[PDB]
Amino acid sequence: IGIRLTLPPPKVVDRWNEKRAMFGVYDNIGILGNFEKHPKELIRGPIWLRGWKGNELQRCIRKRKMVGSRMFADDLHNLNKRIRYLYKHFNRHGKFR
Amino acid sequence: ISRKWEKKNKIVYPPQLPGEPRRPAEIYHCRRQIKYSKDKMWYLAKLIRGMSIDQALAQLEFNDKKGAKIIKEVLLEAQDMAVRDHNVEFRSNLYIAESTSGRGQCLKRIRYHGRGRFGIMEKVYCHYFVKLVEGPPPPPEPPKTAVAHAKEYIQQLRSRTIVHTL
Amino acid sequence: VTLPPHYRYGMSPPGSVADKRKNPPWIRRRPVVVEPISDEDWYLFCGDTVEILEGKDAGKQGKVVQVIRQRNWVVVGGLNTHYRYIGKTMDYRGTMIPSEAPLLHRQVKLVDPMDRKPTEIEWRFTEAGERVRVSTRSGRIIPKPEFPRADGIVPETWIDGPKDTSVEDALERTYVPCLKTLQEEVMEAMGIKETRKYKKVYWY
Amino acid sequence: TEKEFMQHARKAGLVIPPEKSDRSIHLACTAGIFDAYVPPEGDARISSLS
Amino acid sequence: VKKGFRAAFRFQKELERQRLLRCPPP
Amino acid sequence: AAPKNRRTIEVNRCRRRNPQKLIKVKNNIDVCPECGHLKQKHVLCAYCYEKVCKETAEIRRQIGKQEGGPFKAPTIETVVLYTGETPSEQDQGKRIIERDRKRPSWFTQN
RNA sequence: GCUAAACCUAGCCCCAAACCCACUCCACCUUACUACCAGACAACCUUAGCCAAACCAUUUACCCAAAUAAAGUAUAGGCGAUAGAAAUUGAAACCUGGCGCAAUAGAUAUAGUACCGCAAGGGAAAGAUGAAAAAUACCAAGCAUAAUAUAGCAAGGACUAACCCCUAUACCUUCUGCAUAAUGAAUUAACUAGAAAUAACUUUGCAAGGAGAGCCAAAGCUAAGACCCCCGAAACCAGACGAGCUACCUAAGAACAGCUAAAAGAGCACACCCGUCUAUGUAGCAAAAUAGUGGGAAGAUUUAUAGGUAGAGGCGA
RNA sequence: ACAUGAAAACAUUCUCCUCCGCAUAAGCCUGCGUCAGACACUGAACUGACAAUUAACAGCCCAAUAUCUACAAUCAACCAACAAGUCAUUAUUACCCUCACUGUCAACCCAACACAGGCAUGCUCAUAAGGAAAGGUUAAAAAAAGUAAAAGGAACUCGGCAAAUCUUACCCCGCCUGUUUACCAAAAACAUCACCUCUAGCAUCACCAGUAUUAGAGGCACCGCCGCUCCACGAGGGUUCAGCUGUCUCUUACUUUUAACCAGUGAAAUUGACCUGCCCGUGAAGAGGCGGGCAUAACACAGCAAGACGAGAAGACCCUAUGGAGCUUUAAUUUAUUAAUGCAAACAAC
Ligand SMILES: [Mg+2]
Ligand SMILES: [Mg+2]
Ligand SMILES: [Mg+2]
Ligand SMILES: [Mg+2]
Ligand SMILES: [Mg+2]
Ligand SMILES: [Mg+2]
Ligand SMILES: [Mg+2]
Ligand SMILES: [Mg+2]
Ligand SMILES: [Mg+2]
Ligand SMILES: [Mg+2]
Ligand SMILES: [Mg+2]
Ligand SMILES: [Mg+2]
Ligand SMILES: [Mg+2]
Ligand SMILES: [Mg+2]
Ligand SMILES: [Mg+2]
Ligand SMILES: [Zn+2]
Repeated sequence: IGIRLTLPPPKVVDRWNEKRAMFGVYDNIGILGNFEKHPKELIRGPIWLRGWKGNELQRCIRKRKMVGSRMFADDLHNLNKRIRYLYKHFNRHGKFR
Repeated sequence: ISRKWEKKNKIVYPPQLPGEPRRPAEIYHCRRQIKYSKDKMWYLAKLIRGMSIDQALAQLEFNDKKGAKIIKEVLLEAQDMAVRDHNVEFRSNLYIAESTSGRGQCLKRIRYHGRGRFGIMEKVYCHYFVKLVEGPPPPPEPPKTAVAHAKEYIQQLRSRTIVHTL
Repeated sequence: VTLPPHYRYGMSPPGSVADKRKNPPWIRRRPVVVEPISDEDWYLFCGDTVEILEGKDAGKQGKVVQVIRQRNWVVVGGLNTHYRYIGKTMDYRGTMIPSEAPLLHRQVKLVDPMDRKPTEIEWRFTEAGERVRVSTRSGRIIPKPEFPRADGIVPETWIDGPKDTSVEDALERTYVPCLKTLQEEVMEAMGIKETRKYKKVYWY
Repeated sequence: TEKEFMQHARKAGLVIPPEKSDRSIHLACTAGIFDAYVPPEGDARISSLS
Repeated sequence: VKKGFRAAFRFQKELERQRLLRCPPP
Repeated sequence: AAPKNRRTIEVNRCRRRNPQKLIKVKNNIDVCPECGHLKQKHVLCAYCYEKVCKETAEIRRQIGKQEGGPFKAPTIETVVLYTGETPSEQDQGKRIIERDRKRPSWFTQN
């Protein structure tokens, strides 16, 4: 019980597909391009997560302040509740003071 | 589920040279999903265990338990295909080798109790397994006689060595 | 037409006794991945001789009797057939007759009628614009084989019944276009006279 | 509690495939000899008279 | 179903050892 | 009162498989001299008792059909007669029951 | 060897991009899904409280429409917990995405269905063959195979030898101290609980300079590594749903044998209403009952139907 | 823990019971009609298919505008009332088409169930209708119900509780009557006629379509006397006479149910693991498990309740929480709210 009685199907990985064979290209565009472009501008992803990093609390304010007006009603309510809980936990709880 | 008992009748041994003796015939038969308790059916299986087929039928015919008639039919059809399909010459030259009961699939029902309480009752089902071997039943093991006790005690006394030394 | 979203198609037609038993309404099996083939791209039709490529008996040619577009299945009569017992009862052993097995459209290849060799085929238009299929090598015209129609009617041997309209009566035209409805034309035909007028009502 | 078995099995043999179907079972051989041949009596002695 | 391969691989060797012990070859 | 600890399977085996809990072997089983079916020494044979009841039921069915109504019990003796039989010299003034069957071998005629 | 055990899809999550659906016929605001009669009926009005300041009366962050910076600065505040700007500065863009989940996971979802609730509302479980069904071996726990022979946390040292010999006061948690007769645990499988970089430490880079505007610097500056759990109250407030049980009321109904008496909130006594005492029952027939015995039984009596009073409230012999 | 009265040709007959039965309304919605696939083959209150309940009963009504309607009911005649009641038209205009639609079954509704409960009305007042307490056996303990009992008759007991019998008187409290803690209190508690106190001079949804002999808010609890007695009554709390009885001295016998065995179906609390003995001592201070002694083949069934600080709801009982809630107030902070006055505003009011 709790373990499979047969071997899982073997997995095949293409180490030389288009994405793997050219990962990291243009990451030094700023150094080698007279600083006309920043490697941060190559970041592809969420609007509030482009060239920025922070803890869970900080990510919630940044999402709310930038795209909060466009979120769904249920999602906005949950995001507001998450900020309230995170604010209480970080500013009032912990081993260290 | 598992149904290995049925497949036990499909194994075929290679032909035997005249030098080796006759391999006794064996038949595996079982009835599934019997509306009976496996604990209650165990007593009947143990009762007819090791006895002849026809003696077992006589004992089961006059038994008042409901499971007795179920085993009686199972033994009867087991004897039929033994002669018909398993190259058994004499239908009365059979003895019970192993008879046992196993738990079957059971349902769960609600039994109402007072004060709004309830209890989960269970509709018990069980299987019955039986193996028949051609030939007279083996003689029962005789009681161990006093002389047998005497030699065994002597052997223990003669098998002791000086311990914790060379 | 009552099929589950992940219904699996089999040899038995949907709704048949065997299909209902094999595929109960509550069954949920893993869907079978089938390469999509467009209606125009498909070139396998009933009654066409097809040369099978991969099988226990390769190199043989046969005519497809049934085609399943949902699973890209081609069934060739007398080819790729296993064996089974028919009419099995508790007292009878059963009748042994061969039974075909499904074959994929890639497991088989169309054959040139003039040259008994598989060829690759493409769809090309004729001079009149009617669509045909032309083979890659030694291109020619291979039309759709004539097959018995599903309803089982044979117009070449059709006889009108007591309740069957004659061709001349069915094809002759009596409609004279005009600005009258069915009701008023019928009413004047039968001479029905209605002097009373319809008073205006309120609609909302 | 209401859970029960799936005992919806109906006895089914292999007699007739569904009708009004273009596909039909292909037969490779006939059921029996078209004309019965009665062996002449004494063919065992005819075997000796090769 | 738990993703992973080493645990299943180790289990297969253990079963084969049991199968070997169940009926050792001549 | 509730159990204090769970009883182990070793203890349960010692109780459930006790010799007096087992079914005792019956040694009063013998074959019927007439039909060859098993019977007990002190119990009537099932085969022969049941075949007598069916004949008794058939005769009783003939009894009611000839009777034709409740509360009409005859005040005379009754004798059942089979096919190809005639009333006896001592069989006079007694109700006669006709059975469309041959008299059984075990049914000895007086 | 039996109840079983295993499986890979169904589908889902987070982003990018892009602004979405709603008349076959018929019915559907009256008791919705009901072919067909004189009306007048109207929407708009600061949220509160939990919680934190270890109480609390005061106060206590909640997208408001450009990221970064100015800056947690100026200011506000039982000047205390905490709250918190602006002037000014100025931003990039190449979906064809996943070091996301794989049936106790991922949406609750096979479905807001089954089922529970008068209503508002709550809310599941599960599937697994194969190319073809027109082919029908080994694994938890529990048992069985195979009940048991002095003696004892069940084991260890051993031994020719299972036991017999000798030794040994179960685990976790809470307390100074538990074999403790203090809590927790029948057993198995799965699920289930340490989140943050102010300073300091370690290791690169550069160096009186460091940093890809802003910031720091009297060897500093930049970068990286590395520290801060889970479940559980009685409560408070806001908005809905409830008087088919019950408290009371309104509309119009119905029931009360016989005897004594007298025009009786009279007496005996059925139907009927109630429930004084005893016994039975105590997972029961019953989440308040049965048997007997009792009070009332023409009245402030009993009872069927429809309607009204709703929680900061109603109703109350 | 649960069940199916008996014989039999399964035609029928027999024994026993009814406090039930039929219909309507309300409710429910095909839920023991046919065919096929505890008990069960015809097995069936399960599944699939087929079949059905036909309107005269009932439901579903009414042209308009004006105008009428003092005198109960109770055999309604006497009589006697108060609580003052449950049933009526006419004038004129308009008006002549007609039998449409729906309810109609059942062993049935609310109680988680085929639940000993709850459930309105009309007939039957013992049935002309509807049903079966015993699956079989034995006749141990123990438990429940019933019957019988020598002699005595409350000596039993907190108490004449129960049972038998069908008695008398007294005290306390409450006038009586009625009402309440649905589910531990039916009372001395509450309401109650009667009496007393306070407030109100009046229209168009309550009071009220009323007006100081009225209305509202209260206290007390009739009558009577000058705070106290008196009738009647009470499932209220005490006492007593006589009788009565197994309450007792002192229990015994019999019947039924549980009971035990046989066959079928088959729960719940509980459970760290157990190979689970006694005495004394020791110990977190009350030991089957530690120490010293003793006892000791294995094993099931029926009883017993001394122990396993037995089991069942983090029980009740005391303390803590800078934990709650209900109530009170001359606890602290308020008048936002309402009402009444003053000023301003507006021209006596709003
Ligand atoms: Mg109930
Ligand atoms: Mg009367
Ligand atoms: Mg009275
Ligand atoms: Mg009392
Ligand atoms: Mg019992
Ligand atoms: Mg009995
Ligand atoms: Mg006496
Ligand atoms: Mg006394
Ligand atoms: Mg009494
Ligand atoms: Mg009273
Ligand atoms: Mg009470
Ligand atoms: Mg009072
Ligand atoms: Mg039994
Ligand atoms: Mg507090
Ligand atoms: Mg508080
Ligand atoms: Zn016989």
